[PDB]
Amino acid sequence: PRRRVIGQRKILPDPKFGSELLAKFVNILMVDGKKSTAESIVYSALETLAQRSGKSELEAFEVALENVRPTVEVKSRRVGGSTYQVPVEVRPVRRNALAMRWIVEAARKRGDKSMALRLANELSDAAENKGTAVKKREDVHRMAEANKAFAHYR
Amino acid sequence: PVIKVRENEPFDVALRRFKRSCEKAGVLAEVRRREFYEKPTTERKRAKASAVKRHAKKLARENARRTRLY
Amino acid sequence: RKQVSDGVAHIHASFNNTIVTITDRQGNALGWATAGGSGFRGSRKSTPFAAQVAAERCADAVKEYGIKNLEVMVKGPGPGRESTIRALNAAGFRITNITDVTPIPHNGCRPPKKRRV
RNA sequence: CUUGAGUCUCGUAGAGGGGGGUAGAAUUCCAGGUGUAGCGGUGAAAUGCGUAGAGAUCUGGAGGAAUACCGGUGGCGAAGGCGGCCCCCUGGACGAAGACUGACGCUCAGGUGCGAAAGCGUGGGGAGCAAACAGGAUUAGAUACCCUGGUAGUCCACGCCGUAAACGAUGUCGACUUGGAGGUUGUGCCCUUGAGGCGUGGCUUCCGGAGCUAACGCGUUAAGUCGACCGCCUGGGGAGUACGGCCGCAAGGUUAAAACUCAAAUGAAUUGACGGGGGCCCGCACAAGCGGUGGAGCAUGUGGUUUAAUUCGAUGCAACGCGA
Ligand SMILES: [Mg+2]
Ligand SMILES: [Mg+2]
Ligand SMILES: [Mg+2]
Ligand SMILES: [Mg+2]
Ligand SMILES: [Mg+2]
Ligand SMILES: [Mg+2]
Ligand SMILES: [Mg+2]
Ligand SMILES: [Mg+2]
Ligand SMILES: [Mg+2]
Ligand SMILES: [Mg+2]
Ligand SMILES: [Mg+2]
Ligand SMILES: [Mg+2]
Ligand SMILES: [Mg+2]
Ligand SMILES: [Mg+2]
Ligand SMILES: [Mg+2]
Ligand SMILES: [Mg+2]
Ligand SMILES: [Mg+2]
Ligand SMILES: [Mg+2]
Ligand SMILES: [Mg+2]
Ligand SMILES: [Mg+2]
Ligand SMILES: [Mg+2]
Ligand SMILES: [Mg+2]
Ligand SMILES: [Mg+2]
Repeated sequence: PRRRVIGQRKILPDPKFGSELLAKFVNILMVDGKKSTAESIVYSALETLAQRSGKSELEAFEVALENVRPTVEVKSRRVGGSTYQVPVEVRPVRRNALAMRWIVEAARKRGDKSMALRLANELSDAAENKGTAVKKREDVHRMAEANKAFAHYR
Repeated sequence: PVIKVRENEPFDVALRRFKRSCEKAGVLAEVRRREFYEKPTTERKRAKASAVKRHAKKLARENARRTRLY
Repeated sequence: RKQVSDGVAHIHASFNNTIVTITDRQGNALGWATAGGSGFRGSRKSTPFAAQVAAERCADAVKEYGIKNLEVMVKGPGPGRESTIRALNAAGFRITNITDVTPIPHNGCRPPKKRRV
């Protein structure tokens, strides 16, 4: 907005693991205000992922996030009448949010049957670093590299 | 704008001196002005405008800006 | 194959392009590089970053000659004019002298006509 | 007769004019060295140039044009105009003290001369730039703007032309009328005690009083108060055109109408609105996001077509599940 530095809104942590990040993921996943359903799906996915990959639900989830967060995105600065795609360093809250968003979209795309199954598969893929959300991040980075000449001349 | 880096002079410092020397010389300005042919009339007109604006601004600041702004 | 230790870096920095040319102190060129050959075209090759990577490329090219000291002669009005020298220093030469050799006439030949844009 | 006008003496500053030398920087080209795939250009490209070795870089050479910094609302000139340094020829302005002539003055129709740039003739010269022209883009088109080239011309000699927003849009000469701040160039005194204090001339920039003006503004360099002489105007268009004359190699210049036609055309300022003006600011205006519509079936309203009738109204946002 023009004249607003509004206060960030309060998100409660999810009951199973007490995690704010996990709560945010659930919110992003949710559709039509159906939170209960979203949390069930997220928990199912986490449980399967933990069983498949290892340590905990939260550690596995974190690993996936680490492989899908973007360091740099691009904006379109339009000053000389034409638009320069400029790179820009993506701040941490955005990095988590964007990564989560990408993961959920990839999961939605994916061909497995249950949503939980798709989510688990996608997360595992992210952890390995051979999935589609990861591909998306790679594409974003590639664009930033291409437009690196317009990095610190905005 | 010749510069020679003295003994124990940092590189950044050397760069700073070089830039300052160039600015003082006025090389970039000269090149930019000599990029295209300014007509003599254009040069005269620009000079006149610069003189008028400078004089007017100075008068306004010193004499006109001697009042209570608030 | 030869070694010289001390070169001159001629940074021709026009508005469109940056040419870097390392030479022996006498005038004979060792290696060169441009933002164009460095992989930038148009809006991208007329930038400081392009000049920097051109400089890096030039340094790499003349690595065979083992050049340690280097004096830089900057020419023209350019987006680099600084990036190139910074890059060269980073690439790791001792910058000894930095000289501007932009050719100003003493009211000589007529320039081309003014662009109407 | 000496107060206007001029002469002589001594200095002063000046891109004033004419002629002839010369210097350095830079562009172009040529030859050679080094060296390798790009250069150039643009909003982005392409034409163009480059592996037949370009661009870059160093050396040498050729040649033409123009004189960075100094450089200034600085200076000089009647105006046009004049810009590196040196010499030769040469015009004017200004100050100082005197001396001299003794109204010799001001203006000027015809006339005469000078008169940017472009243009013309003849002979040179030709680097850069660049009408015309060519190709590439852009575009609906693009006989333009932009890009790459490029010939007259720009330069020199000597002739012509004779015009410009040739403008201060302000004819020349003279006198008189409150001020302030500068620039430049003389000169008198003050110890120049220092770059400095007080005068007195010339040219010059800005601001401003009275007065003037339609207003804008001008304001001791008047657009104020006056005197002499000249030039010019009499509604917009037709028209600075036609015809005639004169001048010109030509392009054209100069002098300069009439019919016909309209009731306006203009100047300055005011209030709005508008601007691909400028500054500041807001709004789900964009941005960041989430979900739709536009595809499908159906509901409903509208346009249309059909009908005997398809009642009438709403119909850019701000009509179209609206009156209903
Ligand atoms: Mg050009
Ligand atoms: Mg003189
Ligand atoms: Mg004079
Ligand atoms: Mg006459
Ligand atoms: Mg001429
Ligand atoms: Mg001729
Ligand atoms: Mg000829
Ligand atoms: Mg040309
Ligand atoms: Mg052209
Ligand atoms: Mg006339
Ligand atoms: Mg004039
Ligand atoms: Mg007139
Ligand atoms: Mg007269
Ligand atoms: Mg005034
Ligand atoms: Mg009439
Ligand atoms: Mg006529
Ligand atoms: Mg006639
Ligand atoms: Mg949006
Ligand atoms: Mg539909
Ligand atoms: Mg339809
Ligand atoms: Mg409708
Ligand atoms: Mg109806
Ligand atoms: Mg109706």
